[PDB]
Amino acid sequence: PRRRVIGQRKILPDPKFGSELLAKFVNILMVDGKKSTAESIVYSALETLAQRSGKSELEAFEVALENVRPTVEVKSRRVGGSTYQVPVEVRPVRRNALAMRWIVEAARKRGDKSMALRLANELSDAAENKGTAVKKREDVHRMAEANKAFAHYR
Amino acid sequence: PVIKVRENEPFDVALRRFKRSCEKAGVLAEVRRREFYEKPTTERKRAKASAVKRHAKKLARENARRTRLY
Amino acid sequence: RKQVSDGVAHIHASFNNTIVTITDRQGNALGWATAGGSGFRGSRKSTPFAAQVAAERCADAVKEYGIKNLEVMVKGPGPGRESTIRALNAAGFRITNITDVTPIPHNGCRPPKKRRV
RNA sequence: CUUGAGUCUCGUAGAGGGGGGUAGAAUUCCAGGUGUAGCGGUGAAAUGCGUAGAGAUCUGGAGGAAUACCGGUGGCGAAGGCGGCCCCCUGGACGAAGACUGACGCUCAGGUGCGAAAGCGUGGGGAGCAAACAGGAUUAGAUACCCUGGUAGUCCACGCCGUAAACGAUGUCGACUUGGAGGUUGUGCCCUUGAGGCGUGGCUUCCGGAGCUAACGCGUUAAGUCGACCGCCUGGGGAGUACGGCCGCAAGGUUAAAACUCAAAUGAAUUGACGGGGGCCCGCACAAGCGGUGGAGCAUGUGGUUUAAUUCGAUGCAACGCGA
Ligand SMILES: [Mg+2]
Ligand SMILES: [Mg+2]
Ligand SMILES: [Mg+2]
Ligand SMILES: [Mg+2]
Ligand SMILES: [Mg+2]
Ligand SMILES: [Mg+2]
Ligand SMILES: [Mg+2]
Ligand SMILES: [Mg+2]
Ligand SMILES: [Mg+2]
Ligand SMILES: [Mg+2]
Ligand SMILES: [Mg+2]
Ligand SMILES: [Mg+2]
Ligand SMILES: [Mg+2]
Ligand SMILES: [Mg+2]
Ligand SMILES: [Mg+2]
Ligand SMILES: [Mg+2]
Ligand SMILES: [Mg+2]
Ligand SMILES: [Mg+2]
Ligand SMILES: [Mg+2]
Ligand SMILES: [Mg+2]
Ligand SMILES: [Mg+2]
Ligand SMILES: [Mg+2]
Ligand SMILES: [Mg+2]
Repeated sequence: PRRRVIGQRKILPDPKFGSELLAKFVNILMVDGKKSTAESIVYSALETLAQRSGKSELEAFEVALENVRPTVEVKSRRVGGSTYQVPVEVRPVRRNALAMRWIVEAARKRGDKSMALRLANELSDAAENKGTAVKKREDVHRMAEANKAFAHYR
Repeated sequence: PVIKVRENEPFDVALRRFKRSCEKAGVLAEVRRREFYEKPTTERKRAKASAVKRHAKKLARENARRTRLY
Repeated sequence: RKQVSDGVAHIHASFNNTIVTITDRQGNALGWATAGGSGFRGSRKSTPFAAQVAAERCADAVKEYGIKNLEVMVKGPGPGRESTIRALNAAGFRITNITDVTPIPHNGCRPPKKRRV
């Protein structure tokens, strides 16, 4: 907005693991205000992922996030009448949010049957670093590299 | 704008001196002005405008800006 | 194959392009590089970053000659004019002298006509 | 007769004019060295140039044009105009003290001369730039703007032309009328005690009083108060055109109408609105996001077509599940 530095809104942590990040993921996943359903799906996915990959639900989830967060995105600065795609360093809250968003979209795309199954598969893929959300991040980075000449001349 | 880096002079410092020397010389300005042919009339007109604006601004600041702004 | 230790870096920095040319102190060129050959075209090759990577490329090219000291002669009005020298220093030469050799006439030949844009 | 006008003496500053030398920087080209795939250009490209070795870089050479910094609302000139340094020829302005002539003055129709740039003739010269022209883009088109080239011309000699927003849009000469701040160039005194204090001339920039003006503004360099002489105007268009004359190699210049036609055309300022003006600011205006519509079936309203009738109204946002 023009004249607003509004206060960030309060998100409660999810009951199973007490995690704010996990709560945010659930919110992003949710559709039509159906939170209960979203949390069930997220928990199912986490449980399967933990069983498949290892340590905990939260550690596995974190690993996936680490492989899908973007360091740099691009904006379109339009000053000389034409638009320069400029790179820009993506701040941490955005990095988590964007990564989560990408993961959920990839999961939605994916061909497995249950949503939980798709989510688990996608997360595992992210952890390995051979999935589609990861591909998306790679594409974003590639664009930033291409437009690196317009990095610190905005 | 010749510069020679003295003994124990940092590189950044050397760069700073070089830039300052160039600015003082006025090389970039000269090149930019000599990029295209300014007509003599254009040069005269620009000079006149610069003189008028400078004089007017100075008068306004010193004499006109001697009042209570608030 | 030869070694010289001390070169001159001629940074021709026009508005469109940056040419870097390392030479022996006498005038004979060792290696060169441009933002164009460095992989930038148009809006991208007329930038400081392009000049920097051109400089890096030039340094790499003349690595065979083992050049340690280097004096830089900057020419023209350019987006680099600084990036190139910074890059060269980073690439790791001792910058000894930095000289501007932009050719100003003493009211000589007529320039081309003014662009109407 | 000496107060206007001029002469002589001594200095002063000046891109004033004419002629002839010369210097350095830079562009172009040529030859050679080094060296390798790009250069150039643009909003982005392409034409163009480059592996037949370009661009870059160093050396040498050729040649033409123009004189960075100094450089200034600085200076000089009647105006046009004049810009590196040196010499030769040469015009004017200004100050100082005197001396001299003794109204010799001001203006000027015809006339005469000078008169940017472009243009013309003849002979040179030709680097850069660049009408015309060519190709590439852009575009609906693009006989333009932009890009790459490029010939007259720009330069020199000597002739012509004779015009410009040739403008201060302000004819020349003279006198008189409150001020302030500068620039430049003389000169008198003050110890120049220092770059400095007080005068007195010339040219010059800005601001401003009275007065003037339609207003804008001008304001001791008047657009104020006056005197002499000249030039010019009499509604917009037709028209600075036609015809005639004169001048010109030509392009054209100069002098300069009439019919016909309209009731306006203009100047300055005011209030709005508008601007691909400028500054500041807001709004789900964009941005960041989430979900739709536009595809499908159906509901409903509208346009249309059909009908005997398809009642009438709403119909850019701000009509179209609206009156209903
Ligand atoms: Mg050009
Ligand atoms: Mg003189
Ligand atoms: Mg004079
Ligand atoms: Mg006459
Ligand atoms: Mg001429
Ligand atoms: Mg001729
Ligand atoms: Mg000829
Ligand atoms: Mg040309
Ligand atoms: Mg052209
Ligand atoms: Mg006339
Ligand atoms: Mg004039
Ligand atoms: Mg007139
Ligand atoms: Mg007269
Ligand atoms: Mg005034
Ligand atoms: Mg009439
Ligand atoms: Mg006529
Ligand atoms: Mg006639
Ligand atoms: Mg949006
Ligand atoms: Mg539909
Ligand atoms: Mg339809
Ligand atoms: Mg409708
Ligand atoms: Mg109806
Ligand atoms: Mg109706």
